[PDB]
Amino acid sequence: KLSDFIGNTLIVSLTEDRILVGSLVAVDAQMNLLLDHVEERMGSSSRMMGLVSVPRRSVKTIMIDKPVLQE
Amino acid sequence: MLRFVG
Amino acid sequence: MEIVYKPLDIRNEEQFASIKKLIDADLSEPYSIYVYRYFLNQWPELTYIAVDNKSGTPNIPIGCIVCKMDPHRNVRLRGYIGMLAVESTYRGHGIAKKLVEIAIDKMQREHCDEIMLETEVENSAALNLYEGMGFIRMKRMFRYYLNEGDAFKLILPLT
Amino acid sequence: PMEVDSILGSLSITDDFDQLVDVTSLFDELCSKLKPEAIVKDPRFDLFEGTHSLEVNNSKLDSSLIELTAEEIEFDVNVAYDPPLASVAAIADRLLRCVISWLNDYQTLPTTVLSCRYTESLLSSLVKGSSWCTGNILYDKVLGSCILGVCYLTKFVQKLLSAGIVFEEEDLNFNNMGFNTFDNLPGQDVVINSLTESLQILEAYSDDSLHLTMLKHILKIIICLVHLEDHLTDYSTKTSHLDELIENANSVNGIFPQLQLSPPKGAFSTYIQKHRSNQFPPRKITKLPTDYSGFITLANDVKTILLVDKAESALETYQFAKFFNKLEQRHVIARILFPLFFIRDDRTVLGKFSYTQFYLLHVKEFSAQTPGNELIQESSNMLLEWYQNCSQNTCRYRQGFNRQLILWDSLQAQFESVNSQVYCSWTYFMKLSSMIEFSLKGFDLDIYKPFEAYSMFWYVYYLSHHLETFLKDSQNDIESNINAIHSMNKKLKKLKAGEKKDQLRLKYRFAMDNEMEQLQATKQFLNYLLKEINITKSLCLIEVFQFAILKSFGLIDNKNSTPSKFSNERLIHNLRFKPFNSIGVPELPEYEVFQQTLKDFVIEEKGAAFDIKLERATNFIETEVRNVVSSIDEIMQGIKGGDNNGVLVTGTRLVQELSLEYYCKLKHTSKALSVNSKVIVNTLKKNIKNKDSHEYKVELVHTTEGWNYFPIQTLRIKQD
Ligand SMILES: CC(C)(COP(=O)(O)OP(=O)(O)OC[C@H]1O[C@@H](n2cnc3c(N)ncnc32)[C@H](O)[C@@H]1OP(=O)(O)O)[C@@H](O)C(=O)NCCC(=O)NCCS
Ligand SMILES: [Cl-]
Ligand SMILES: [Cl-]
Ligand SMILES: [Cl-]
Ligand SMILES: [Cl-]
Ligand SMILES: [Cl-]
Ligand SMILES: [Cl-]
Repeated sequence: KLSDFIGNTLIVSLTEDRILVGSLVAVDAQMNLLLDHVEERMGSSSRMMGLVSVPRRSVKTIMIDKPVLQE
Repeated sequence: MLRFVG
Repeated sequence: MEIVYKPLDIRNEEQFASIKKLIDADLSEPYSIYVYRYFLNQWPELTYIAVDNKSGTPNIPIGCIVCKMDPHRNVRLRGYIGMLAVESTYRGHGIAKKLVEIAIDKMQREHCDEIMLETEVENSAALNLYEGMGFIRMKRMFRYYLNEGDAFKLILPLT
Repeated sequence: PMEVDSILGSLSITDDFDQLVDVTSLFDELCSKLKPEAIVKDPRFDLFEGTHSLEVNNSKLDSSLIELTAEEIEFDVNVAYDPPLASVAAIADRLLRCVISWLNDYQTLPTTVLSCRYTESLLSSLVKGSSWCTGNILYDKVLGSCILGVCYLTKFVQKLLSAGIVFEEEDLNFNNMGFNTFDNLPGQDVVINSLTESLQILEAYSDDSLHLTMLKHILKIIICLVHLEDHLTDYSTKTSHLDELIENANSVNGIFPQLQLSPPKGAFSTYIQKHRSNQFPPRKITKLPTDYSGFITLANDVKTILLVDKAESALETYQFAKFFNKLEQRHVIARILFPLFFIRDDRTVLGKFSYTQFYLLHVKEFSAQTPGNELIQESSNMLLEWYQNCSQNTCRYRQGFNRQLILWDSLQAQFESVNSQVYCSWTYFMKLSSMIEFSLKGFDLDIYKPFEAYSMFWYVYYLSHHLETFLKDSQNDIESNINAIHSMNKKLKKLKAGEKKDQLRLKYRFAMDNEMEQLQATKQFLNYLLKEINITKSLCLIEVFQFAILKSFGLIDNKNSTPSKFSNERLIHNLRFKPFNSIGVPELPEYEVFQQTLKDFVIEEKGAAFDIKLERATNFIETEVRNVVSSIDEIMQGIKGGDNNGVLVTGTRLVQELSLEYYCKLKHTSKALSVNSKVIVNTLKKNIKNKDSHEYKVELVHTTEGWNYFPIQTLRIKQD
């Protein structure tokens, strides 16, 4: 379910070039995501941001590593 | 007003 | 102007979005969705909105107040007012005062022993509202807010 | 993206993940099904932690969305921007003024010291193991040493905040943005030799413009700033480099008007908040100070801290902690340094006494009685915490007492059960003095509203009476022991040589050598305490009388005048005096005693009978102010004279200027109370006569050059 996804690393693609790598902490009914240990990657650059919440309108793609998905 | 804290 | 006071409807998306946009512009401390999500989803009975029935969009709330309650220490229930905001075009009409009355009345019916909030010492408008209702200052916090202003901790004792 | 690196980087953004699957479609389907109020999260996880979260595409909460000018976006640290002398001097100037903004103005570290691209470049090389080479000596050597010297000062500040002396991100912000230089940062001598080498280059340098002269002082200022760690590592009490810092900062302040400085654009920017790991919302850069007056404030504040080393008695350290941070809030560096300089690593106070011996000196000098106990061990810890609370900011200073009042009370009661009269007495003095100080400090913080002035001023007057009673009894016992020794002297002149006289002369000489000096000193110290506490008692009674006059005319009340629907006046009153509820001696007067005492003060009469009682109350205020002024003048005299004149002992040798300044402001406030009392009377009498009467309100106004523990209850028209 949506429950098992909690605590598992996910990849979130925003509208711009930057991509957020973090662990899903929580999800609400409007699919707003709360991610901890967020790593932001802008092309070649990468940086940490901690606990971040992303609104639904900011999410362009939600990717998960297929092994971790099947795990 | 609640204050934001890291 | 025909101001109507009603509790927050948790399923309504527009009420949620209007509250957040209202609070974000008027309040200086920034809040994410999960700040509002912590208050509204756990204490949906402790948030009230003020709408204008004769307005161009009656559904949109021009004022709101966001509260919570938890046991303080072990033996007392402490109500807490997190956010309060009124549209600039609707200020000076007693709307905020009514929102604070209905919320404190709600928290009192829920057997709160005290009400607590933090406000800027430079925010004379808010101080007059609460202190006029019985709130007193119990603490001054040095540069409590992001704008580097000091804060007063206001407490209203109910029991 | 147009940049080639961003194109090449996007190819390998997710290379560490072998296979990624689009679950955007699956998430939408499940979230639509879920109820609007439901939240999917680990049940053990608390939703309160989500309130500390940043939010993407939120201008207030997103660091990435920060907007940067073209000059700020690149700014390679290796380019030597023209003109080199003017830019290096302007870069080095802004960096120093960024440090003042960080420490003196309590600004954040990322928007001040870390805002400089050079400091980021240097620290990144230190994290690995100068950092930039530009081909120009001014940027490479003269500027490289300036950045190294400032980064060394920040590390020294981290060593201070590591002690937990002051509260983090309130008195001082240290957001290092994950930086850890470990042991890679060079030593003090290496940093100093680098700055010294750069100064020698400038002397040889050909350009003689004013920028060179200012750059020399900037190198000299950093040198004297690096010497700040000498007061902690070696407990240095020498003002040599603190005076050079003042002379160097004085020379630069007269240089700012003659020349205009503008660093290369993009040198100081919010770049670091955008491309470095940052778990905090973006922050603008606050306007930096225009001069170097901060270093003079810092250097003067540290000079004051080192003076506590010169103390020879417990009372001298006691008054130092009572005056060094009372008039205004000291520099955060100096405030941290005092407990670390006072309570040293070797578990000794100033390197002279152990923690228990330092406690015993206070009891001895207060009781005038010669003394591994667990109660003594605990009281000693309590006394050191009391000293450390004095160096907190003006708000935390009051909050520290809120914790002490119940431990002093418990400790005193523990001394009472074992019937230890001397220690119970001294603890009672610290407990009661703190209650008065805690209460009166609320006026300085505008904690109490004008309707609460009577409750607090009369309660302090209630407390001051009990403290004067206690001190007077202590002084009578002290004088009683002195008269006993004086009696042996008279008994010796009427005696003849014999065995019985030899016993008395031996008894008398013992008391004179081991007891009389302390008895006189403690007595004279208690004489000052009695004058100090009657000034408090009088001022409180003046405030109560002023309040009573105001309520007599119907302008104020000891309860909230605005109608409320959720609380009553008794509940509000019990909440105000909640901190004093558990203290047994002196017991908190009941809510009924507060009400009855005020009704006794209020003039219930009208007409000519009112005029007589009103004149009686105003006559007291005017006469008592003059009595207070005379007591302050006598104290100020003893302060100027010293503790060897034979009447007053104040222990203010280390804080002489501050103490006279304090009582001077206390004298200013006293005269203001008398002047205000006359204005209130001439206004209200005329207002009553006029059938059209202004609607007045009372505000607690602070005297600009007075002591705000006793604000002026001032009338003001409401209007609109
Ligand atoms: C404070 C705020 C909500 C006021 O909204 P409002 O509807 O105009 O307030 P009200 O009309 O209900 O005023 C009721 C009482 O509050 C006080 N009050 C409101 N505005 C005031 C002002 N400029 N000055 C002094 N007191 C004021 C008055 O005592 C008033 O009593 P009165 O009616 O007898 O004169 C609005 O200005 C605002 O959004 N401020 C920024 C957010 C904020 O203040 N948050 C407080 C921390 S939770
Ligand atoms: Cl309602
Ligand atoms: Cl003492
Ligand atoms: Cl003494
Ligand atoms: Cl003992
Ligand atoms: Cl004290
Ligand atoms: Cl009341």
